[PDB]
Amino acid sequence: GSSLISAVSDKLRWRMKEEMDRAQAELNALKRTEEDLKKGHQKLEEMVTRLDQEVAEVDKNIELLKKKDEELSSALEK
Amino acid sequence: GSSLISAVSDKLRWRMKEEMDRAQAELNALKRTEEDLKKGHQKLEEMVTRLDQEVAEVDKNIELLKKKDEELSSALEK
Amino acid sequence: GSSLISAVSDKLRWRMKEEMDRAQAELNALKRTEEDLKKGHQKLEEMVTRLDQEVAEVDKNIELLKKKDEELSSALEK
Amino acid sequence: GSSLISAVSDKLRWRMKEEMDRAQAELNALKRTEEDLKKGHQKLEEMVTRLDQEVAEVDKNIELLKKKDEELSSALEK
Ligand SMILES: [Cl-]
Ligand SMILES: [Cl-]
Ligand SMILES: [Cl-]
Ligand SMILES: [Cl-]
Ligand SMILES: [Cl-]
Ligand SMILES: [Cl-]
Repeated sequence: GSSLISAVSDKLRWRMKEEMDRAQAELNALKRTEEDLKKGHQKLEEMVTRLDQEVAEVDKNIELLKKKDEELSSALEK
Repeated sequence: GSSLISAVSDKLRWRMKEEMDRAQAELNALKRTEEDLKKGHQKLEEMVTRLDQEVAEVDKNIELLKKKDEELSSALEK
Repeated sequence: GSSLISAVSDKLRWRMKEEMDRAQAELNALKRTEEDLKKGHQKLEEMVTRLDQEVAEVDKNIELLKKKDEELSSALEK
Repeated sequence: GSSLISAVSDKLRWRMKEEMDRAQAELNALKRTEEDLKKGHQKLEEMVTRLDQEVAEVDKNIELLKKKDEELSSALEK
């Protein structure tokens, strides 16, 4: 006649399902957060590569202008 | 002149300042993303603890009702 | 004449490349951290899906055994 | 009596505890991953601040050496 074990066991099964649903929603939101992290890191990496190349380009520009000045200096009285 | 080396060098310094501002804005957005990540993990950990306790509680309920039934059975004719 | 502006400007250009190199190494390490994060979330999502299905399976098992008991009860004297 | 409903229900309660233990281990590993992520972002933010200050410092050196040159040019024949 007593259904206390069954009632308590049924409630827990119901709560287990509720928790699995909430965990899925949390995990779906975490997938969008992981996409934001990737995008953010990608933009930063693009910025870093670009600037590293821009520093090298300026180094070469000045090296070319110096070489040009050495060519000019050879025409001076010495 | 000639101001070519100086112009190229000034341009790079300018570009670097502009890029440091954009990197800071990307890093500010990434700190909010870190916060969403921590929060998500915390919610999942809370869910885990809660369910672990809920299972243990039902196991205890079951052991208590079983013990109670053994005491009830001691009143039966044997 | 005096080369103080050029020395200071050369030093900064050198530091800019040093920093771009270190930022790249930090970003490469962050790519492996984003991979560990995806993997962790995937394992959790797999666990959540599996358990959600396991709860539904038990619910159906119980439902079938309850239906079987109704059929058994129909054979009792009434 | 038949104990099939109870065996199936007991098995689910058992599996849930086992899975909660594995989820906790995954979440503990994800806490270290979140720490590596924070650390990486802080190092990048420190790099950004440092370089921004280094560029500003060179800009000020340049302006000071230019002011100094204006003062010494005032001593030239005009
Ligand atoms: Cl009865
Ligand atoms: Cl259960
Ligand atoms: Cl420079
Ligand atoms: Cl007894
Ligand atoms: Cl009937
Ligand atoms: Cl003057």
